[PDB]
Amino acid sequence: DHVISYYHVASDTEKIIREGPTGRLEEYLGSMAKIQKAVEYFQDNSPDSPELNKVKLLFERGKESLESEFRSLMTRHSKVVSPVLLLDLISADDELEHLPESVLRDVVRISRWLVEYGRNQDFMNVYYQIRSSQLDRSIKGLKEHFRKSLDVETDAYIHCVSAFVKLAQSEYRLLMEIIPEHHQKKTFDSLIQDALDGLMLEGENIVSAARKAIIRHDFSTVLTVFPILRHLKQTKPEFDQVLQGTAASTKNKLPGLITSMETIGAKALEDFADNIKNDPDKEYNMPKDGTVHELTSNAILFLQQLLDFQETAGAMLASQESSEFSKRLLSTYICKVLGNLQLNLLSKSKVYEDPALSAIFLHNNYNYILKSLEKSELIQLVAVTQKTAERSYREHIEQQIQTYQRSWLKVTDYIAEKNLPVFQPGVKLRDKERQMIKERFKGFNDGLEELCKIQKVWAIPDTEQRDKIRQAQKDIVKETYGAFLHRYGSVPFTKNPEKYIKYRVEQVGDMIDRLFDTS
Repeated sequence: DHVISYYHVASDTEKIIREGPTGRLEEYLGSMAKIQKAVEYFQDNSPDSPELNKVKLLFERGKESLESEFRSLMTRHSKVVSPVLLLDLISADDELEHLPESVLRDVVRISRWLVEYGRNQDFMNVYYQIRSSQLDRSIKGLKEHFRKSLDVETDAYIHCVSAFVKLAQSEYRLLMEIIPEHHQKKTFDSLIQDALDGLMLEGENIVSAARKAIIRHDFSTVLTVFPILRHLKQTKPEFDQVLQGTAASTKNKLPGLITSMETIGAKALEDFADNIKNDPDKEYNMPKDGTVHELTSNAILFLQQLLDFQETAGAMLASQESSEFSKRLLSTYICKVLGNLQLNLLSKSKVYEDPALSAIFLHNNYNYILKSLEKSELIQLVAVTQKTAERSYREHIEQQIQTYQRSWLKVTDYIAEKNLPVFQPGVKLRDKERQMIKERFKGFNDGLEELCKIQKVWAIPDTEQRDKIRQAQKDIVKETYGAFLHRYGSVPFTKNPEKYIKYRVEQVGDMIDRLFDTS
């Protein structure tokens, strides 16, 4: 005769139902079941009656309390993951208690209950909103950690990207326990939106920073795009995995950033190729002493850095158009910068009025370059498309030296065979013979002094080359002058020897050795 017990359900359960389920979910659901038993009794035995409405409302109140309890439990227990813990999770690279085991049991229970007795799935939205907030916070917290402990920002961005992958993986597991099958993908997609957007936004700010650095012609704050781009491409496979099942507009976000990064990268290499090509070839930025030019050193360094990220650089250029393909493209690009550099130096060398200085300038810069493609693996990158490149630089260097040597012809022409009498008489120097000898000593002496005055400034940084050039010139000038001095210095041609014979063969060689050495 337990049919009378239904008419007491409402009074007996009002209290507990009103007090809420906190800390006693099972007990609460037992009362909810008692109430639902009354609802079924009255609906199937006394519809549209007062008792029926009263229990139906208590049930509705109970349902609302359970919804609130779901939120409150998630709010109170969803925590941000610590910076140190994130770094360890990454350092490890694994498959993490988000909620006390008791809280998890409850939220799962409430979720399953709301699923079959609830009118809507709004608690699911409440779920992805709380988890989303902590996910985003965990990632930004990791960033603030690095900035707390340049190469820093780049490092922090890299770990934040991998952190997002780990935590998104983490969330998916937890979501699977609480969210019903059919709503899992959607709810998860919504959950990761903010942390993901925050990751994409940060990536775009880095792209934007690069762009501005490029405009300021700063190409260092641009190489930091290479490590990042490389990481994004490396991580993409894990990204696609955790994002499978989400919207197309979600799976496309990472790729979007990658294209943005590759684009600002190509733009960086291209704008640099062109800067080198268009660098001012006017007097103002031309070393008065014809030594290595800043443009050469800058070009060389910048190319050294690319070695650190060949595949990244190669794939980058490639993507604006296979491993061998990007390799050749990279080589091509490198040769282009060099060709640009060499073509620019030529135009620059035309600034000097003295062709021998132009030659020295070209010698110093081609040498520097040819000795830089041997200090790094660059020559092996250039060789890919420029077989004989190394040989070519050597030949150009040699030719420039020969052009330099032309500056001495004005001096040596005075005492060369072609400027001397065919016969070497000795019967008695007649007035003409003597004037001829005078004329030649004076021409040689004036020329030697003139040249040494002008060329002492000139520089040849590579001491090894400076010595070979000096040597070569001494052998040449010493020999001719010696012969000349022996044959005509001995004979009596004037009552003023010191006036015409001013230098001993050795002394000439000393004047030569003092060349190309600022003091």
